[PDB]
Amino acid sequence: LFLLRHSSLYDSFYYSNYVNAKLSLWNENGKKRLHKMFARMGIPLSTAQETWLYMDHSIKRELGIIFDKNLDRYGLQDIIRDGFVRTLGYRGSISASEFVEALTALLEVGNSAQKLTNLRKRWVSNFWLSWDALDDRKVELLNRGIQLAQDLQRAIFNTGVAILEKKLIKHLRIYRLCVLQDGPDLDLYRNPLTLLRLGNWLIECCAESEDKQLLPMVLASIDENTDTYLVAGLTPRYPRGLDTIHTKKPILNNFSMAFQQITAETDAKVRIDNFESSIIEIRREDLSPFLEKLTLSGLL
Amino acid sequence: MYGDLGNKLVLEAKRTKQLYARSNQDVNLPMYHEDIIRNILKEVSNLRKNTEYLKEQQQLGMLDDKVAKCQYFVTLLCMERNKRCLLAYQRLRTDILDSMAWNNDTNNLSHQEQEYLKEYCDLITDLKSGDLVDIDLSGSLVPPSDVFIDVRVLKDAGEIQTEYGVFNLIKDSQFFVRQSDVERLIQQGYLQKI
Amino acid sequence: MSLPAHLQQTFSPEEIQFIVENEPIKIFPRITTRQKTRWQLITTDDKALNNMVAMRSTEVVLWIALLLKQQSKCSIVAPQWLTTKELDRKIQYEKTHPDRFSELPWNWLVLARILFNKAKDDFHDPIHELRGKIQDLREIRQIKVLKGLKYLNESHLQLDNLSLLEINELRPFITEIMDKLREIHTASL
Amino acid sequence: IYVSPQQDFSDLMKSWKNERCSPELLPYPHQLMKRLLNRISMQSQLIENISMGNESKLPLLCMETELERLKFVIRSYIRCRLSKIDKFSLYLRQLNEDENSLISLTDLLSKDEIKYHDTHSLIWLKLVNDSILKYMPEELQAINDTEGSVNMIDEPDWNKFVFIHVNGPPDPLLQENEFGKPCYTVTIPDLKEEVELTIGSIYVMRYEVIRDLLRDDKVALI
Amino acid sequence: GYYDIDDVLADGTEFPCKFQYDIPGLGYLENNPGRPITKNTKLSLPLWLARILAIVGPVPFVELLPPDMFSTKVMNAIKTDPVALDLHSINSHFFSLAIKWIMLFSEKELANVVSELLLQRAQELNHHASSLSIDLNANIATSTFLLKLEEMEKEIYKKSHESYKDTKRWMFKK
Amino acid sequence: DDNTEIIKSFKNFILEFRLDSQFIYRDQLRNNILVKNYSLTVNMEHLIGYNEDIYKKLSDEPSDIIPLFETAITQVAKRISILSLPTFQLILNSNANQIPLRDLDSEHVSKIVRLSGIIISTSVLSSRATYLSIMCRNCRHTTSITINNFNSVSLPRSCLNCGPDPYIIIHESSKFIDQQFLKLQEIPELVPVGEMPRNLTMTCDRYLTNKVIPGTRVTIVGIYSIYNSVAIRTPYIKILGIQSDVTEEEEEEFLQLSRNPKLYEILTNSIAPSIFGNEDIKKAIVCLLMGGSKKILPDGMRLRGDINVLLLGDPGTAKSQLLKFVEKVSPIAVYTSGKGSSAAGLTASVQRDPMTREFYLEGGAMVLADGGVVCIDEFDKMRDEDRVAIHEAMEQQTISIAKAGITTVLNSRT
Ligand SMILES: Nc1ncnc2c1ncn2[C@@H]1O[C@H](COP(=O)(O)OP(=O)(O)OP(=O)(O)O)[C@@H](O)[C@H]1O
Ligand SMILES: [Mg+2]
Ligand SMILES: [Zn+2]
Repeated sequence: LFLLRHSSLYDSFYYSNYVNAKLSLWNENGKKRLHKMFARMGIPLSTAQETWLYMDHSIKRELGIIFDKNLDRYGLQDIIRDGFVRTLGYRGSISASEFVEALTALLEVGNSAQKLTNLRKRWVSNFWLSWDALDDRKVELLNRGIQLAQDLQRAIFNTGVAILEKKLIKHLRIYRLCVLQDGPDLDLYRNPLTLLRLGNWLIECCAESEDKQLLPMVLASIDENTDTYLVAGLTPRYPRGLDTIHTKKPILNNFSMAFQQITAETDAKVRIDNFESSIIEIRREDLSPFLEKLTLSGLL
Repeated sequence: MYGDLGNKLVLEAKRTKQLYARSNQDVNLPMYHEDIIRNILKEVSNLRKNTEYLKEQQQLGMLDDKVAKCQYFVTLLCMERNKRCLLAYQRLRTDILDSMAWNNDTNNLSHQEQEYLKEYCDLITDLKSGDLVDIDLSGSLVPPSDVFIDVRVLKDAGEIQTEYGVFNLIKDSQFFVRQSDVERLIQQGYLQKI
Repeated sequence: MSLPAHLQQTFSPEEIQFIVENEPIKIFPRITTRQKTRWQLITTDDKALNNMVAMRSTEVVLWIALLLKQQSKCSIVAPQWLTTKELDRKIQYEKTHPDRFSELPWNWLVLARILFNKAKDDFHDPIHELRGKIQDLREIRQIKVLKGLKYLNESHLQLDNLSLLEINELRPFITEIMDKLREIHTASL
Repeated sequence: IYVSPQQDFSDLMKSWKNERCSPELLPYPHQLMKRLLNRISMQSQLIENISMGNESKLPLLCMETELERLKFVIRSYIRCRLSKIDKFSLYLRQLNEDENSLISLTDLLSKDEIKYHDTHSLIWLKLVNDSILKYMPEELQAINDTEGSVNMIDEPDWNKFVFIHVNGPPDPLLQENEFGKPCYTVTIPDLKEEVELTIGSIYVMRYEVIRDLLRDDKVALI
Repeated sequence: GYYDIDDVLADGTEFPCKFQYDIPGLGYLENNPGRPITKNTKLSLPLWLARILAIVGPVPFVELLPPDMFSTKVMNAIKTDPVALDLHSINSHFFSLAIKWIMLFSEKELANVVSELLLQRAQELNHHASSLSIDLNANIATSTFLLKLEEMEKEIYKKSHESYKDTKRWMFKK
Repeated sequence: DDNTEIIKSFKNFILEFRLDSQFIYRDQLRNNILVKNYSLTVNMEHLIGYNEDIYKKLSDEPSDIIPLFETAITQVAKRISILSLPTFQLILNSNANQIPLRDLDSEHVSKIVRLSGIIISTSVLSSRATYLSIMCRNCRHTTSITINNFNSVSLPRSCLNCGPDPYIIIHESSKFIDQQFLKLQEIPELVPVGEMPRNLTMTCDRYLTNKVIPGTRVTIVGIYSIYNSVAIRTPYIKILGIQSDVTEEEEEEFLQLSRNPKLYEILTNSIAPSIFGNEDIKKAIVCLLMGGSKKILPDGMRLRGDINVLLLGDPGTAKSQLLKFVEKVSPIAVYTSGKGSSAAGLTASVQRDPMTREFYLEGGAMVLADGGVVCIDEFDKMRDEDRVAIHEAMEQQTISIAKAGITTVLNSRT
């Protein structure tokens, strides 16, 4: 769940990759199913939306039993897991996943060639902003990171809802394409980490579950301020929490070699400089030709 | 009467002192108040003219001893008050200038004050070059502490070659160095103790 | 001027810490300096440092003890006064007499903070108990100081066994008020 | 009288504290500062020699930290002395010129301090003459007048209050009091009062009454 | 001292005076040039002139009438309740002027009142200076009393507050 | 038994809590005691962190638990301040989910809730009782009863012969505390379409009085209780904490802003950024916003310092938009339509208090605009009598309506 100990239970079940993938909350029927689940579990709706700290302590104590009793029915039996929790005296607890999410949020949204340099240097500064937060004397940075993580998750959820509702994910025998060209949150999708967050969100929902074949997904986002696409080549994933022989074998990501070959053949000023080869930057006028070349490559 | 301009100048000096006290190093002296000083000096010249007239009248004319004494004493007292006010203003400005010189635009300084600043910097260089050469007099009065600290650069710069070594001050790059080596760089504002 | 404004006619807490660290303390060395290079400090004795054996208690300056603890090469010996039992005894002594001050060491506030920060696992008593007892002692001392400030005059004042930090706290106010009263009295004569 | 380096450092600390808390400019301990500067120079040379050549890392670190601490103490003492000279500039000149008083700047300051005093006095006199004094009549151009409405020479405050700790001898002035304890006796002339200072205690006394004791080192300012 | 802004300003206040001589040419002192000053005439003069005129004369040139800030009303107000009295309105340099007055006239009755007032006000001054703030999440009386502080009291309060704040910051620094 | 245990728990919480190195609440209590401020502000987050059972008990039955918290605070204060004081007051800060004002219902009776709204009216300080001395009419038996504001007291009916209600209060040996009544209106945004704003009465005591004025957005933490006025009860709120949306750093920022060499031009630009042209009107409105320095003469003739402006042009000129922006920008402003209101709306009108039936004076727009700016629109449609009333009001800035049973006057510096 997403920031269970720093938000409301309803929000924890709402802004979650696995929960949404299992229940497909992006449509109204998913929200109705979630409401029915909460009603069956016995937790009221007003109580479920109260912050974790101020929520009634009885339900907080009995939560594990409630989850065990009433989650098999809705298929969310893989939600339960064992994780590390670190708490300092008289201060609220925090789990490893929440700490990592806060650190990533601080890295992402915390705070011609000139714009590129400014963006990269802002990311470098955010690196140090995150570095300090990793200490026990800088709890304020941790709280700010948690708030920023909440905001980023809300924005990514909204964008994913829009994409899924409008059915922008075209399907091809080899790969799947999702190109963004408008929206209110397109500014955020310039940091590779945020774009990868959106990619993971989309991969979990209907690309790894819902009886769908596993194909690499190419996700791109425009930025009119520089006229280029932050194309990212993501790898598929097997259903979460399903141990099997095929699950043991890692799913290799073949985007790097095909990307390099296509860049070598053509000339579109592709910026292959990120350490992760999955991400490049292609000019606006040369996106569709590059996609056609990738389709013809047959190397994915 | 005669001390109004002096009192106004003293009020301005008080305001300057309060401003200097409020901040630490951003303090910049206000524009050297020249008009009021010139008015006060015109007042002093007028008082000198009156004194000369009184002397002439006493030597040539009718002027009883008591009246002459009263007038002379009053004039002398006004001149003394003006002298005190101007001297206090100048002394305060000199104190601020000395503070600035020891710690380390000029349009706010009278040419005499600019010469004063130059000479005082020369003097500071003079004392430090004598027998007190082992101790850097123009140092930091914060007592020593943990020998090794982490300093983060706050301003992009080149491979500045200081006496202690070559530090590539790439913006947003942390160092782990002895506090002594990066004391002056911290003072100049390139680094941050965090 | 040559000296800042706040450093005139008084001290700063950093300088008080500097003064406090110039005192000796006992430590448990973890290495064997004694022979079967070597220290030649000039301000402090260097014989003790050159002759130290592991686990055998020795005396060195507090500043050097902290430097050794930074590398984890010694274990500081908490003074006898810091222990809990002594703190309860001193609290009872303070409570019994509402006029006189206890007889704690002059450096009982700086040393407490330095040891609580740098050496948090060398004590033989719980840390929170020590912090609470020190807070109670400080509060009672503050009450007594407040009560005693009503007897300022133009002749003199006596504050037996008052720590250096509290004297530094009160130096400006007491000195200035007494100076003004003395000036008024002198003018009266 | 040389005893040991640690004794010299203790004397340096005592002088620094006295100067910081004192209301007047105390005499300069020439020999102590000469010895300390020579020792600092020789120790720095020895440190350089040792560093020219991981068990020895910590000894050298302690060397450097100790040198930094000693340098800080000396620098603070010198700066305090310079500021005190700055404030009481005209008074020092009057004292030096005055033949009756046995005090002499050569017996109260070092060579660097006397150079600073002379140069600062000259510069300030030039500035005031250029700005203000040259326009005044012959009766009001003296920068040091002692017959006007307000004295132009600011003298040290002879009754400033200071915190004193009665250390005692390292003495006819010592008379054991009624409560089984040795104690000094002082007299306040303005109030016609007699005060008794018992060893191992902290007082808030006037400077003039205890100045002789401070000179003799019986008591030390906090 | 000579170079002290607060000392210079205090001497600039206006004290009542009564000329008991008949001097000509001193017209500008009263309100107009070129008019002889009659005798037994009251006028307001700055202290730096009134003091010298009173001291220097057999018969002083001026006779300082009882000021308005040392009247029986102010003495009774000071004796009644020192803390709530607003000294700032009475005079921004009350203590310096008071000390100068006692020195000039060596009156042993005002000294006791001034000393008691200063002590009582200093009690509350220290009470307010030692009360700092805490940012637990991460003054009205203080402001009300702070506005009633003389210049000397304001300086003492600022110094004491700075000392207390520095000590607290050092003590609770992480 | 249980009460003593709860008191000890609260005492231990206060005396033991510490985040990094500083005892927050101990030092806060000491500082508050030093300046004669008898109160303690506690963040509920810290209380939950220290021990969840204490917060559980506090939230369960606040009316019963809070007084014990005050007793513990008073005991700790006496321990900390007096070497071996009135009952202190507890102020609470919380970050729980806000409950809309319109959604309050019987489910939240006698529970701590957090809401928000806009204050529309405030009363004058009352005098509640905290320690009453009582003497019997017949046998003259002296007794004392202590009272706490929270309800889940009345004079004894049986003497401790003497008939019913035999006790009378000795007012020369009793103690009282301040009380105030406020009215809270739901935020305009949350009002559903076609419905009307609902109001809620609130009560505050001791150091929470005189903390707000009408027209200020506030956030309230308090107890939703009911007081008897078929078998219905009137809801109301007992305030425990006020946090209204209303130093040196801002002084430095403002001083730096004033140092800009084109301050006049930027200020004239900020005046109505959305309206083109009319630069002279923009500068005049800036001058009106800043105003003129006050003048007072010892004789009695004090000149006016405020500035008034007249905009007289044909329709479609954005005069109303300028007036709206002036109203919004100024810290204190009243936007009034001349025809919409009347003589009562502006200046002042003499009315009668219904509850007490006494003639009183109620101020108009100008009175409510004292110390600010009043933007009157459609000067033409306003009636001539109201125009002459405004003439007098601006002439003297003191609406002189002192007759008809009363002789009170009000200031209208606007
Ligand atoms: N320069 C301008 N920029 C923008 N709007 C303007 C401008 N000049 C006039 N307006 C118009 O002003 C309108 C709002 O002001 P309005 O016309 O009601 O003022 P008014 O002339 O006092 O009205 P009326 O005279 O009809 O009572 C807007 O609809 C608008 O577009
Ligand atoms: Mg209109
Ligand atoms: Zn009865």
